[PDB]
Amino acid sequence: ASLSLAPVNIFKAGADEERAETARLTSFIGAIAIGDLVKSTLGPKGMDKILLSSGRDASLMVTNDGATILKNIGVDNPAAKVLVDMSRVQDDEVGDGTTSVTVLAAELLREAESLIAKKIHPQTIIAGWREATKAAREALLSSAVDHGSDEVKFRQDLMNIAGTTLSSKLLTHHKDHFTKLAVEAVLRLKGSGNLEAIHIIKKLGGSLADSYLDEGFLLDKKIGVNQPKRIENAKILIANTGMDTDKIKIFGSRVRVDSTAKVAEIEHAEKEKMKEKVERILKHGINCFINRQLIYNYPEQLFGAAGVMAIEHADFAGVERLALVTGGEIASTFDHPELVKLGSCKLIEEVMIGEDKLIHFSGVALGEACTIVLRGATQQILDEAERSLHDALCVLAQTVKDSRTVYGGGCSEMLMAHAVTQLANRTPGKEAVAMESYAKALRMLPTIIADNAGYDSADLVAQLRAAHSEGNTTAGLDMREGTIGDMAILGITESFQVKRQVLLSAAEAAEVILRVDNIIKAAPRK
Amino acid sequence: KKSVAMHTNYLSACSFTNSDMQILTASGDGTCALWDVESGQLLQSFHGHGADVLCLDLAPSETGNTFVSGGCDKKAMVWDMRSGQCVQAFETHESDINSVRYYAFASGRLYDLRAD
Amino acid sequence: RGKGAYQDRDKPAQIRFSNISAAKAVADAIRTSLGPKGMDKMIQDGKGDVTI
Amino acid sequence: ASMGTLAFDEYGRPFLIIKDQDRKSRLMGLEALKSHIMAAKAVANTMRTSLGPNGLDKMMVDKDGDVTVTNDGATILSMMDVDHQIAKLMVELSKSQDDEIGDGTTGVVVLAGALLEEAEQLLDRGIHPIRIADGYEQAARVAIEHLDKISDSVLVDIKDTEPLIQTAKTTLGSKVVNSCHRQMAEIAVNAVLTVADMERRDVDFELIKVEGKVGGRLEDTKLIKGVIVDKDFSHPQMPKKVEDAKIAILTCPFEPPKPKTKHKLDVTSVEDYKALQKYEKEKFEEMIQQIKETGANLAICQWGFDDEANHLLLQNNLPAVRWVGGPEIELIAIATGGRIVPRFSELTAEKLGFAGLVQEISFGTTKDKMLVIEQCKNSRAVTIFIRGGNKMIIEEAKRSLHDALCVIRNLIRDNRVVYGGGAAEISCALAVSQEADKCPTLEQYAMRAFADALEVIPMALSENSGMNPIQTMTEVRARQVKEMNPALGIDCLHKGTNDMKQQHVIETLIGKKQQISLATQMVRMILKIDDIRKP
Ligand SMILES: Nc1ncnc2c1ncn2[C@@H]1O[C@H](COP(=O)(O)OP(=O)(O)O)[C@@H](O)[C@H]1O
Ligand SMILES: Nc1ncnc2c1ncn2[C@@H]1O[C@H](COP(=O)(O)OP(=O)(O)O)[C@@H](O)[C@H]1O
Ligand SMILES: [Mg+2]
Ligand SMILES: [Mg+2]
Repeated sequence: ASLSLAPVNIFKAGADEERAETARLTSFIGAIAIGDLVKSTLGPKGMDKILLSSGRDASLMVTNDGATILKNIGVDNPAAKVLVDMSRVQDDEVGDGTTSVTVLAAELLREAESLIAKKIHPQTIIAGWREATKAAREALLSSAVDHGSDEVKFRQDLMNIAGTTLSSKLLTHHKDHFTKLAVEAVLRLKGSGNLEAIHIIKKLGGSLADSYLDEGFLLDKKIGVNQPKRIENAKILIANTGMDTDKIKIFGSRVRVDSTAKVAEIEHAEKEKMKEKVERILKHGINCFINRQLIYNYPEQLFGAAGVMAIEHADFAGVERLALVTGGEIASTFDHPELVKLGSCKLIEEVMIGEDKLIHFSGVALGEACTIVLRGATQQILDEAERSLHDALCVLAQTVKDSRTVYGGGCSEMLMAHAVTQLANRTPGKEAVAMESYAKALRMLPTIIADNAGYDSADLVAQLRAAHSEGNTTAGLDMREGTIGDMAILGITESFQVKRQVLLSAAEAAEVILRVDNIIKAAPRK
Repeated sequence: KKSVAMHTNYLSACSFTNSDMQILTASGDGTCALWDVESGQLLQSFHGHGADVLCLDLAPSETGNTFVSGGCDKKAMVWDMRSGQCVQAFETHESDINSVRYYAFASGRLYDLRAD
Repeated sequence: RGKGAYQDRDKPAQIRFSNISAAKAVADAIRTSLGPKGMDKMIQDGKGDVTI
Repeated sequence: ASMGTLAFDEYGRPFLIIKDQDRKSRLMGLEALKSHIMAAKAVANTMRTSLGPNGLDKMMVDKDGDVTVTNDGATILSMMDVDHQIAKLMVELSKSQDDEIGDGTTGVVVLAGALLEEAEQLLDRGIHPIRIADGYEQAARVAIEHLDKISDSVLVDIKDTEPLIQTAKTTLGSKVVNSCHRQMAEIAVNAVLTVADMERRDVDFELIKVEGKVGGRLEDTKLIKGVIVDKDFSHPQMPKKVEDAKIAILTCPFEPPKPKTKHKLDVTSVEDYKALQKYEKEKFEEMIQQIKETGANLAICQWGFDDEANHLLLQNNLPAVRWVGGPEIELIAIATGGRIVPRFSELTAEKLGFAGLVQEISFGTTKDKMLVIEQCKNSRAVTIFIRGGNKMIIEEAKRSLHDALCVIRNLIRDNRVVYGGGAAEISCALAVSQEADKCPTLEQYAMRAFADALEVIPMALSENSGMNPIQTMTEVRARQVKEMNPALGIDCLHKGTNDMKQQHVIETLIGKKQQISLATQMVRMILKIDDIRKP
């Protein structure tokens, strides 16, 4: 019999259970619904979504990013939860491919539903899909091209990759400007993978083309009262000290005297200790001083009288970025001035960006930290521009780590699907049908890309398939007019890591979901 | 009185720090916040712990540098002023911890910091 | 040739129309307060605060 | 037949015996046994579809909505919200099998369900359930003796790990990690063998740390002969890689000393304030110099430290990590060969651990960092670092690797194996069948029912693989009878042969014996119960 369809009831009140038919039905419906929802935001002609929060804040946001769309939705279908977690992990591993992996998994699960309807055991489907994934991964790896040796060719590849990444986002209006922006920002990292070293500042007003990459660094903190507002040939000293009612860490200590004169003497001693601390700091021979923590009024006036610009409350990220951009060392003791190196820059001044005043570091020494200013018409536009820059910078950093590139515009999907079809044509049994369905989903990916543009998807996909079977391994969709063309000439390139991750994660999640033949739910708390 | 009232959401708990210089607050979004009584600036906001925090406990032997926060995430996680990081976390609790008492600390399950 | 893509889904058109309708409604609401002959509006919050 | 008794006396006066007797239920006699058998049958039939290489998964959702896709029977039943007491007994039986062995948590439930299903039709013919339990015990003893007879021994040497690898592969064949099957088996075998008391003693799973991080691929899962920590260097500007590191483990925070007793330090003059300030500064400098004097290249603390100590550590070329957990401190001390020092004054050169490489590892576009300690001399602790495309497959890989480690531990405890694929069950059923022919006829029915129940595992394997169960089982049994070969089982993977010896399907004898014993005892209890008194 069955756990639920039995004369005796074996569950608590509210617990449920779905056998093979119901479990497969719910899993497939959830996966297909997620895939259909996240699709149509795919390809250069994809559209955005509005996410309206139902909470008290009622936060509003428009986005083209699949991961953010899947994150901010109330999901009850467990397979939909699997796909959402897949998209989030894909976003964590690489910046792009969040929509593509979800669409691929949904198409694979739809083909699995068709195969199950054709009376094929899911284990056979899983084995065929494993073989197809192996073949497709081998083909994609064999198709990869590396240009990490030549610097000009590598820069061209980076430009093409950034353009392809930004082509589907709202930044496609100024794709060229934003591609230059992202490429310069990533190249300024000097090989480090620290994306936190690139700070994005969103200031309302102005056009989206007014966004720029500052040649130095911008800090959103304030200067003291009497301290100078402009320093030339600055000698930066980055610190992480107290500078705020600095107390001895002996927390069991107390002042116990028999007269207020002694209390006044102890207070003067504390002030003298702070003055000696400031004098030790000044003995480094500095023009500027950035402290991570607060700076109280007495050290503030000491710095002002010394003619030293002191910036307070620059958080951990702030002091780290200043250390990266100026070369200074984050210090906490000042008894050895000769053992601490000082940051340097040509000029520090205050600049106006909209209606706010920011501190500008110009002519920096190292510059391995960037500040990107985003100007937009609305808050939603600023948020989407920030997300698009995050995607572009992540993909560019991944390409810097691994310089292997593959062609986009459906070329890689066509090549992998052609390899899978070749493998399936030489395999007997229903595993051949499973691999054919795998290749069908791989075809469906650029089919959806072309459908989003309103093109004749069937004809374009057939032409691409014919070209790839003939031997034209670089053919791909040309979204400019709606034909097929050489992706190498047209410069649609992608990170090999991104497509490999998309394919592998989609296959893995499809296999994981397909293995389920029963869904059992505990009684909810509500 | 401080009566700062810089808060977008309600305050589950406003625990005055053992050091008579600053206050520790946690909003309804699950993020703790540290305020300086004298200056008034927010020193640092602690991310993570998505569900709203429900209890705040400072270190008992003065040492205004570490504290433990628990809320609806069924979590008992410990912070540090000097780094602004979750130095330690716990998983035993499973239901909306209401109040926490610092001994190790007992929350409602006695945790031990020396052995997790 | 002849017929092109069918465009089976009708939701995007409805969303665009609703967005435009809302924007036009806001513009028409605030049109009366434009120019030297424009006139002020009195807005009363939920808390009871009144602003002209 | 239910609700208890309702008499209200033969004189009309109230007749109250038990508090709230009007709202309490009761089951008496044979119907209670039938209800228990039906509930256990439902549980076993739910479980049996997840048995074997072709077994499918169950997708479990808890009360909070968290989803856990898994194949482990013990995990499924532990996360199953049941109310029937016999179902709870099944859950406890699976947990018991998991605790004692670690593998076979799904076979026990199927075996118990088959035993109770046969006991149902035995009871319908008028046999006392105690006699059925006694016959089941006798048949279980016969089957255990036969298993001991047909068992085979394997070498557990570290120089030749092929039988261990095959056993781990057989254990992992039913899990989602069968794509990385051989690598998973290799890392499980190496992890168990690296940390194990060689003289056939226990294997301490506390020294095997299983850590999982999202991203990467399953093939990126690797065995690290050291410790993986979820921390990083305290100061952002210290080097991310240290080679030939002389490791200093400390549990004293790099702070001025603090007495435990209630203490007050009185400052009564300016000179006292100056002396206290100098004492603080000299304490910091002295502790840093004491750490440096031992020649250490890397220092690990447990309770964190403050800005002055951090900058002194950076200034003296001493990479350091803070707030390392207690178990992680123990693992680092064990692996690096260094002791744990409670204070700086006791820190000497001989207490320093050694590691060939200490590195900070990035994980893509995630800002998260992890410390890696490896290339030790004779590290007695290992870490299994699991990568995957989502958290769910990571948890499944965690429990699958735990199953493999438990199986290799069982091999460490006892080195006798029995060939699986239903061959063991078929041979045990045959032995019980021959034994029953000599028994007096009254216990013959119980013994034959036990044999039929034992024959359910090959039927479940055949039915999960798409083969016809009865025909395949009959053919395999006939082949086993004709040619004396207890290694013939079900060809679940369609490899072309029915002999599990060449197919290298290997199961620990201890696991099968525990399965049979636990199933027999649970069935005996369930048969012995004849009343239910739920409120
Ligand atoms: N200029 C272009 N020409 C053709 N195809 C493109 C172009 N730019 C992007 N694409 C395709 O659009 C697909 C979707 O990318 P996108 O929507 O930006 O996010 P994701 O990669 O997360 O789906 C990619 O697989 C890529 O092949
Ligand atoms: N390659 C194989 N061929 C035939 N049978 C197998 C094979 N691998 C595993 N089995 C069988 O599948 C059964 C179920 O094993 P598994 O699902 O891994 O754990 P459990 O015993 O807890 O269900 C085992 O009894 C074993 O004999
Ligand atoms: Mg993209
Ligand atoms: Mg097993």
